[PDB]
Amino acid sequence: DIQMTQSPSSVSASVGDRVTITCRASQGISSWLAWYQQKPGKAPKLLIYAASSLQSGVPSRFSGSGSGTDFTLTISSLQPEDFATYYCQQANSFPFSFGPGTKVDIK
Amino acid sequence: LSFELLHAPATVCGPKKDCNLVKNKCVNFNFNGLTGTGVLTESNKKFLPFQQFGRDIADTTDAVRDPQTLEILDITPCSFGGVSVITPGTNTSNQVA
Amino acid sequence: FRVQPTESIVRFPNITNLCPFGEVFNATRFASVYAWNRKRISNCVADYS
Amino acid sequence: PAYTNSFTRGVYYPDKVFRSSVLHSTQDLFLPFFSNVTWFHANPVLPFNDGVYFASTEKSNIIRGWIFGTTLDSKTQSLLIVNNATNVVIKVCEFQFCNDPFLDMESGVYSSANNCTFEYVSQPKNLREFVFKNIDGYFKIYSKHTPINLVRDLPQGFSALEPLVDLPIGINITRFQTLLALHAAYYVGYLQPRTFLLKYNENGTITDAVDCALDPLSETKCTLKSFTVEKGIYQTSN
Ligand SMILES: *[C@@H]1O[C@H](CO)[C@@H](O[C@@H]2O[C@H](CO)[C@@H](O)[C@H](O)[C@H]2NC(C)=O)[C@H](O)[C@H]1NC(C)=O
Repeated sequence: DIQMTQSPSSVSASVGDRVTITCRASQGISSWLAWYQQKPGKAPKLLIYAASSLQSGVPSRFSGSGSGTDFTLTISSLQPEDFATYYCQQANSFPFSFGPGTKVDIK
Repeated sequence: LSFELLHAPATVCGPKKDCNLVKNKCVNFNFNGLTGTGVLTESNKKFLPFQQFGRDIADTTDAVRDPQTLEILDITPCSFGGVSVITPGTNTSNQVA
Repeated sequence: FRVQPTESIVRFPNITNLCPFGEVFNATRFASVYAWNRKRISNCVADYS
Repeated sequence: PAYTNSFTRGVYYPDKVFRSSVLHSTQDLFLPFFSNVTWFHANPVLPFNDGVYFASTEKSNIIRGWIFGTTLDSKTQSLLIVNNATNVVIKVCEFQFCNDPFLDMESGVYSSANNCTFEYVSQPKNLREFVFKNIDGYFKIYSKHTPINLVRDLPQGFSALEPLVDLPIGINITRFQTLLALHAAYYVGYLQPRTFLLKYNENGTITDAVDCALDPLSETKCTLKSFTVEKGIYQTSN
C-alpha cells in the first residue's frame, strides 16, 4: 500500500503561465507513475505516463519529470481548457492508488 | 531457490506442526522432545520461568510445561495392575468374581 | 490388566516469523534476465508445502 | 593483584528441571566454596579456563560489556556483548582490534567491521554476578541482582544465579576481557569440575548447597545425602 501525498493542494494561475505539480510517494515507484486530466462532467484522460512520456495526441507542452520518490509535472504554456484537477496514479505495487487531486483556477 | 550449507548454525529451518492438547486420557505425548506415555491433568505446581519440566525423587518426569501456553501439566501413568479371580471351587459352583 | 494409549499428541512452541517467500513468488514486477535480482532470506521458519 | 575469598558464592541452576524438596546431587562446573578469587581495581586480558565468575559491585554503569576469543584476528569471530543504556547487542563478528579497546559508537569498532555473522538484542546499591561458560558450541550466561549495602567483601549468604539465554555460537574462546566505559572494582573466579549437593525448597528455588570436596564433614554430608548428620562413624571415601 502506497499513498499519494502530492504537495500542491491548489495552484492559482492564468493563460501563459508556468505551473509545476509535485507528487510524493512513500516507496520505490521510481519509473511507474501516470498523470491524468479530469475535466468536470467527463471521464479523465491520460497525458503523461512512466513519469516521462507523451501520450499520442496530447500537445507538446505537458512534460513529466522526476524519478524515485518525488515526481513533478510541469506546464509552460497554460491554456484555458487545461484548467482541471490532476492525479498521479502509481503503477509499482499492484493495488494502485490514485492521488488526492490538485485544482487549478482562473486568476 | 538456491540453498547452501555451512558450519554456522542454520537460521532458516522448517516448521514443527502441533496437535491440539487433550487431557484425562492415557495418550502418547511429545512435549518439545519429551517422549512418554501417561495421563495429562491440570497442575497447581509453581514453576520458575526458566524451568521447563519437573522430576521426582527417583528422577522420573512428572510435570511438563506446555510450549504453546505456559501452563503446568501433571504426568500420571495410566492404570495397570493384576487380575485375580475369586472362586468358591469347581466342586460347588462355577460362578466366579 | 493394562490400558493402552488411544492418541498421540505433539506440542512445540508457536511457529513465528514465517520466511518471507510470499513476496518473491507473488511480486507484481520481476526483473529482466540480465539483471537477475538476489534476495537473501534469513532467520525464518520456511514451509514449502 | 588483590586476593579475596568467595564465601559460598557462584551457585547457579545446572538445568531447567523443577525439583521440590529434593536434595539433588550434581556433577558440573562450580566455583569452589571458600576459594580465593582475584580482585581487580583500575583491567588486562584474562584467560577463559572452562568458565569465569564475574562479580562487580559498581553502582554506576561503567562496566558495559565483555569480549571473548582465542587468537582474535579478522579471520576468527569474537563475542561482543556490550551493554547499551537501553538494550544489548550480541555481535559475533570476525574482527580484530587495537590495544586498549573500550566504549566512550565504540573505541574497538574502529577496525571491528569485518565479516560479521550473527546478531541479537535481548537485554536492556546491588551486586551483579555473572557466570560465563562455552560448552558444545553453546554459550550460557547466568545473572543475579542482589541488593548489598555497606559491606566491603562479598556478602555472607546464599544466592542462586538464574540463566538468561543460551546462544549457539560454536566458536573457540580462550581470552576474556571487559569493555569498561572509558569516557572500577570487579572480581574474577574460575570454575573447575566439582560435586555439589543442591537443596531445593518447595517452590523449586535453591536455598543452600554443600561442596562435596571442601572438608571431611561436607563429604560425610554428601554421602548421606542430607545436610545434617547424627552421632556415629561414617565411611565416606577410599
Ligand atoms: C501461542 O499462540 C497462541 C495462539 O494464539 C496464543 O494463545 C493466545 O494468547 C493470547 C495472548 O494472551 C490470548 O489473548 C488468547 O486468548 C490465546 N488464545 C488461545 C486459543 O490460547 C499463545 O499466547 C501464544 N504463546 C506465546 C508464548 O506466544
